[PDB]
Amino acid sequence: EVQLVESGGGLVQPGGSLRLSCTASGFTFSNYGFHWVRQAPGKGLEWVTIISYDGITKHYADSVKDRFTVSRDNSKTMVYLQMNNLKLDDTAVYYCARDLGTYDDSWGQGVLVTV
Amino acid sequence: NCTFEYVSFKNLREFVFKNIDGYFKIYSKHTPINLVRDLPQGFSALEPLVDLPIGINITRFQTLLALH
Amino acid sequence: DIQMTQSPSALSASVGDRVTISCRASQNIDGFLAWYQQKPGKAPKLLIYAASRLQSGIPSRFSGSGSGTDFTLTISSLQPEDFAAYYCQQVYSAPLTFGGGTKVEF
Amino acid sequence: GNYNYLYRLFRKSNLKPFERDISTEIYQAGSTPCNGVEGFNCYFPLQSYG
Repeated sequence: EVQLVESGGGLVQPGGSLRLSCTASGFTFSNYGFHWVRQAPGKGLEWVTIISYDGITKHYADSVKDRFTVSRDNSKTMVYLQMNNLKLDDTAVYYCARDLGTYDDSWGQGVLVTV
Repeated sequence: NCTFEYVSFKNLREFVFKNIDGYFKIYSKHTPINLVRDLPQGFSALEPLVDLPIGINITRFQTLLALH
Repeated sequence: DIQMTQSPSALSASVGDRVTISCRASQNIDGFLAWYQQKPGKAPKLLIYAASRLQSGIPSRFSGSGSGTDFTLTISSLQPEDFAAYYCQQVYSAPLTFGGGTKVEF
Repeated sequence: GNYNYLYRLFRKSNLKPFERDISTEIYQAGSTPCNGVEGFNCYFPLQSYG
């Protein structure tokens, strides 16, 4: 089974720095690429960023571009979504999903982020 | 990890081992011998029991002998 | 980038009633769409990956249809578990956009 | 890219028909021995298909 858990989400002041953690267990974390998604209340989902399996190559959404950074550690089997210059609009429940859009896709339970 | 599983001197059993196009062929015949010291001279033809598509090249073989 | 919206409004069909949602891409994403099912307070579950082929661990009733821009999902019979907000994401581009969503209610 | 698919970029000899090579040993293209580690003129045999 593939298990994904999220942590590091809490109420933050506007303009604060908040960093999330994407737990990985039951699969080879290093082999698979990882994506980050957020769900705003009473809205559709919004993909935030993507990191490659090695972590060398990363892309970001237009809204969070130059504000949100994504990092990962292969040894720790965790993907970190650093968030900076946070706004009231940014408030969402952040879901970390691995291999989005494919058979391999799995979805984490998520941790609420409030600003 | 086993591709094939099989659930089922006075004896001589003869085997021909060959690997061709990733297929291993075993020809098995079962003929009783009379002389204990060595097989008496005779002519036999071995009929293939089964063909296995192992694909692995074989460069060496070894035997297994039960010890009391 | 590509933008994903769901055309149908919230449908309050009862249990055992067939329902069909439509997802439309802004520009051609070929067969790169992923249908999801998110229960409130729950992780989204990917119903169908790409088109036609159902995802493993998803009930047979859910179906994947639609080529090119147009994509469609049909549920043969409704159930209490089925009611949720469904969302579709383009996978063709490097940035990913998610569907607006359609609420399913009893 | 899909790391799920890899092709054998470098092999010492051409494979015979219906023969499978799954070996991951480092390819000694260079005269110098690879020694089981990455080095100049030494490349991993499998090149992940992009």
